[PDB]
Amino acid sequence: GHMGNAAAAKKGSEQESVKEFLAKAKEEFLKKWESPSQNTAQLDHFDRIKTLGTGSFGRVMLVKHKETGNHYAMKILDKQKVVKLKQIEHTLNEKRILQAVNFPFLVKLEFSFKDNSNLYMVMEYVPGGEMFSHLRRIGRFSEPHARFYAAQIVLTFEYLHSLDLIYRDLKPENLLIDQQGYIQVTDFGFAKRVKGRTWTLCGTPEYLAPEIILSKGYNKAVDWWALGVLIYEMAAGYPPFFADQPIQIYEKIVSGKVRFPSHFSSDLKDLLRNLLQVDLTKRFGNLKNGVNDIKNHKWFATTDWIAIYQRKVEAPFIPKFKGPGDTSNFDDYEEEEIRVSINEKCGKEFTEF
Amino acid sequence: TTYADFIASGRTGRRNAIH
Ligand SMILES: N[C@@H]1CCN(Cc2cccc(-c3ccc4c(O)nccc4c3)c2)C1
Ligand SMILES: [Cl-]
Repeated sequence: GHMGNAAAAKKGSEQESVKEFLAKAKEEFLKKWESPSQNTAQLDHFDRIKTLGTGSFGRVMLVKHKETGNHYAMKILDKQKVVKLKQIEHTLNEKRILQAVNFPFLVKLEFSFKDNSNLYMVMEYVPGGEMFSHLRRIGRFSEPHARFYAAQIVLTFEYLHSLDLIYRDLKPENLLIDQQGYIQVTDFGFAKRVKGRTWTLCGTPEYLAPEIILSKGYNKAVDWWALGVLIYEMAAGYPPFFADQPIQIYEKIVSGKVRFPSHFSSDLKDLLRNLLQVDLTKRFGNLKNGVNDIKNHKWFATTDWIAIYQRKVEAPFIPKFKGPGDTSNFDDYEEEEIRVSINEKCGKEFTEF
Repeated sequence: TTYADFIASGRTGRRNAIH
């Protein structure tokens, strides 16, 4: 067989230990999911420094907590805009997930609160910036560098899926790099509790699984497809399926054809053909062996999964960092004042926040 | 080349979700 006795025993034991970890983690998650945290700070506790990113509902700002001097990333959402854009459930769900999960590669929610106008989620500040920026700048990541990041996503999805959470928005734009060079997954706006199937068309065109495009009921396997897209894009510098317009991207995704750069190793191409598998009965992460088909693949043979989890592996890349409030790994955005109104705008809708 | 085709797509910047 592929393993002698010692290696087979060690692998079996490791896999049973994962099961034991996940059972405890699910019990802890369910306690917090049923009793969420609320109203742990207020706006005048922080100085607002600089906008780090923007979205349709609001912005993320670097803030400094006055009493402690600690920096955080504050997501500000305008309640009226959230309602106008039909995002009430997603916004409440994102906060509920963030306060209930706990994993070393998932960004932590440190405080949350609301006022007349806005919702506020104060998260750890992740100072290395977006993987997207580093990838476009460097061009591509070497296979060991891509693998280091991929391993963190594998573990994070193994965790989330054990909780029956599907993530649904993996892409470099949503992965931040911390001061030690490890990933922080951000943005749970599309994540959903799904033990069976779900049907919403959501995600980003290049990262959509075929079954989403084809309007089928789908499951956690869409995240394993997206991992394939991510690994490909990290290692190539461009994603496997692209075109001028989304419809042409979708035709390529559903085709069952994918082409690889000549510098991809055979092990990498094998992994990617098994992740980017249109046929759900054949896609890695969706078979009887579950996540183990991925973790035990030859491309990951050098990966020490526990060492990655414990953050004891030396990162391939440490972002530039001048000090606690350095924002040099984020872009510059036009700044706009935050206006709190005498509207209790949309109080009923956001009672649970 | 494939890279040139990627540049030609115009989708080299940050990509929005469908929402
Ligand atoms: N899913 C879309 C991708 C971009 N995202 C909004 C955005 C754009 C750019 C940067 C950030 C950002 C920046 C810093 C953060 C940080 O330091 N911690 C948590 C979340 C953060 C989020 C947020 C929403
Ligand atoms: Cl069904």
